[PDB]
Amino acid sequence: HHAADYVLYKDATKPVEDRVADLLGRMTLAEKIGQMTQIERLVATPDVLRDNFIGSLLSGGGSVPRKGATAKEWQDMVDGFQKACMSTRLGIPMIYGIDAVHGQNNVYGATIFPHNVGLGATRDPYLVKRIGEATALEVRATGIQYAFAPCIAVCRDPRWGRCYESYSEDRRIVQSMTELIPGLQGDVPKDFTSGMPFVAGKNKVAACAKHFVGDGGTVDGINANNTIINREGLMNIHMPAYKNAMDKGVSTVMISYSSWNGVKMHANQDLVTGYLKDTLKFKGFVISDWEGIDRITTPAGSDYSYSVKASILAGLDMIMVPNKYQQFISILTGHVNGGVIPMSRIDDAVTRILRVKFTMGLFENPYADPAMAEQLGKQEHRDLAREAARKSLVLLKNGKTSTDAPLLPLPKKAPKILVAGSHADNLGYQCGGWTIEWQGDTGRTTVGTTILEAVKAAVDPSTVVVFAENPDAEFVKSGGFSYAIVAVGEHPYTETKGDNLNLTIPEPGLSTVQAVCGGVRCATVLISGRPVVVQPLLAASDALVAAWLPGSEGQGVTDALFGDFGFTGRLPRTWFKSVDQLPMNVGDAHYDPLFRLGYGLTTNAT
Ligand SMILES: *[C@@H]1O[C@H](CO)[C@@H](O)[C@H](O)[C@H]1NC(C)=O
Ligand SMILES: *[C@@H]1O[C@H](CO)[C@@H](O)[C@H](O)[C@H]1NC(C)=O
Ligand SMILES: *[C@@H]1O[C@H](CO)[C@@H](O)[C@H](O)[C@H]1NC(C)=O
Ligand SMILES: OC[C@H]1O[C@@H](O)[C@H](F)[C@@H](O)[C@@H]1O
Repeated sequence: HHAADYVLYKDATKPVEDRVADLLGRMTLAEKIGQMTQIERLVATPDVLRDNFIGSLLSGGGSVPRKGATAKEWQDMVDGFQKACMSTRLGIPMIYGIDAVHGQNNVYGATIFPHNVGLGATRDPYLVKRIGEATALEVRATGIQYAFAPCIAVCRDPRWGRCYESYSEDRRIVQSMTELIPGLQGDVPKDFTSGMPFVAGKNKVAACAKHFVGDGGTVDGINANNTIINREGLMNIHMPAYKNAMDKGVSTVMISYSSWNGVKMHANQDLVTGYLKDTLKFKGFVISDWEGIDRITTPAGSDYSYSVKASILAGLDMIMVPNKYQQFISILTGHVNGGVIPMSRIDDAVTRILRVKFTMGLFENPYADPAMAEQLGKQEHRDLAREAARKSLVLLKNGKTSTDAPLLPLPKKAPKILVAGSHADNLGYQCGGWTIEWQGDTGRTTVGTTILEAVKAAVDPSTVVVFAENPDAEFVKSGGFSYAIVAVGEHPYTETKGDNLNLTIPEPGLSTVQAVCGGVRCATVLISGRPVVVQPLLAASDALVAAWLPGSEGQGVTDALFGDFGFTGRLPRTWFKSVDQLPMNVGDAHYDPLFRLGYGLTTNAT
């Protein structure tokens, strides 16, 4: 279809499948394995991208061009890498991925949304769609086309360090929140065939259902460990949301570090090829996790040859190396040249990768749009995160006896109030992990509103707001306070660092609650990624709110404290009485919760 130097794969009017086949039929082995290789920006250069025909780049947690970088600095970095890839013989654009898992969260000034557990408390899949939408805009603001989200793990033990990344211990809630997918990628058209990848265009991003499969089912919640459960329970608990994801066109699927009955997911052909691809009819690409093929062996990385063989034969398409690309490429080349991995396997991987790239428009818009930069941190997105933060809150107690005046909602006018605790004025703590750094961080790490700031923005001008982080009991009794808001809880964590067998909050936490509440009527705001031992905090407190990890918009918290909106959130997980009970889920026989799944007190707006 027309000029003398026409190449069908470069013709935007042709069907994706015809373009895929046209390009694939031209490619060398090197160009093919290149597509299959994803590297960290930290190791990427223009020569490395060109010479190794690299298919993808990522930023892992905290992998940024510099601290504080602007949206434009990110666009320019990504476009630099693209320009190198576009200069190869075939000019195949790279796809750049990132963990945008509660907003565009590695980026300074990005809207930071509540983490997933809190979103589950909302029971509002439309709200989660809208968060998808806004996250896609903020990702494309930085020139990035691919988000490693949603995590559709079904966390079955809150001792897991990634429990906050699971919407619920109930798979039906997880299923309902796969609406993140069409928010990120766009709605699929009415005809659509379940399992096909989809992205609407340059203002949307490819998504990633992760981590396949049973990541939330591991023994004692140990991260990346073994999930022991028969097929029927794998398929009833851990798998269903993957089928919802196929029905909504999710473009990619990332594999878990975890094992199922002792078989590493990254080496599981039966599940990745037999089930995901051949039964669910998934046609997008399957990506490993970070050195996930290295971790097939024990010790990790002790037979990289076998890691390559086992993963690629299992059905993985794209490998998140992410650093030792030269070794990956050489090993896989040798396996193909030796007949150990057939060309049909390579060609299937490359067909899928290319399918997603063409489908999403990447050959038509390889470069960033500078007019999108101003989407970062936009107020309309902050307003959405604020609504989500408010909706996520679960009111656990609102009075010590059933005859007390309900403490919440608090009045905005009072002569003097106290805001206290390690989490009252600490933006990093209220965002949790995967915020600016991989592990998150402490303090004013990004743009946002702390609980303290939100208080001061909410109250009547005559109300004097005193902050003390850790006041003693005399300070409070002498202070002339009408009431106090005290916020305490978990520190940021991510992945295996967050695995915790005791689930007791760090001190001082309880001691400040006790000191404050012993002097004046108090509302305690508990910031956590999961249920934690709570009976001592409850016994001290007039009211207590589970606020989860509500993100940058701390005014969502005070919107409910001061009665601008009623409390509506409901527990999306079981609250245990003791960690010796665990695992314990809505359903077992020994089901003896402190608060059952679905519990939450309400208030009315004033
Ligand atoms: C689970 O963790 C244990 C104890 O740390 C370790 O020895 C074992 O290899 C892990 N198993 C898997 C399958 O990851
Ligand atoms: C419980 O576990 C955590 C994290 O693994 C540890 O840091 C903490 O000190 C423990 N708490 C107690 C009271 O032993
Ligand atoms: C809130 O409004 C509901 C719905 O009408 C009402 O029945 C409930 O008891 C109210 N509670 C308070 C404290 O106003
Ligand atoms: O374990 C080290 C690395 O692990 C990944 O899961 C993160 F995304 C990285 O940025 C991090 O530094």
